[PDB]
Amino acid sequence: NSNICEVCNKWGRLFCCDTCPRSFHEHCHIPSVEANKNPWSCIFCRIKTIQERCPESQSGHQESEVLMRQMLPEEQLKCEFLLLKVYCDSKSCFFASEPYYNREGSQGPQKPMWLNKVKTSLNEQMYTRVEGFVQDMRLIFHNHKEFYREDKFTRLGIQVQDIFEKNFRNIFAIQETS
Ligand SMILES: [Zn+2]
Ligand SMILES: [Zn+2]
Ligand SMILES: [Zn+2]
Repeated sequence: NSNICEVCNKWGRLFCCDTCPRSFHEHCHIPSVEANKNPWSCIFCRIKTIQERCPESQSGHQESEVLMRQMLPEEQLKCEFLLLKVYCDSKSCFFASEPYYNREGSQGPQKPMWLNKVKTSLNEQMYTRVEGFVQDMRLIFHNHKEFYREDKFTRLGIQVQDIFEKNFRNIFAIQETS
């Protein structure tokens, strides 16, 4: 196994996957690394199994169909994995915890949103469709772009949204387009 967390790239108290060489801090893995279970398989491994069991699940899909899917166990997992792929980028730090808004010439968003809030919402099974999860993720970046206006810091929101969107297209096998 690797000697650093796959998500945050630090050493520490690491749990090792049994079916691949990745390792995780307990609360870096999503869902949080399960108490017992030997062997244990990480989210990466679980997602690869879904694909292998249903190879056709990689054929292209329309986003509108994906968003309307109910949050059954496989869709729950895919959203957890997509959330985790965002936290894998170090720039996710800016969007992880609850924000506050006091900048001359801007007003804060009507509906603040942050990664740890989405993480809790997933854990508590608060989303009934993929659309709920995707809307909250996209709201994070949209709030950031609107608030920061012409400050160059707006770019961090574009950057992390691009990581989200690429991974959304991969994980949910969205049909490729120009
Ligand atoms: Zn970690
Ligand atoms: Zn694994
Ligand atoms: Zn099949």
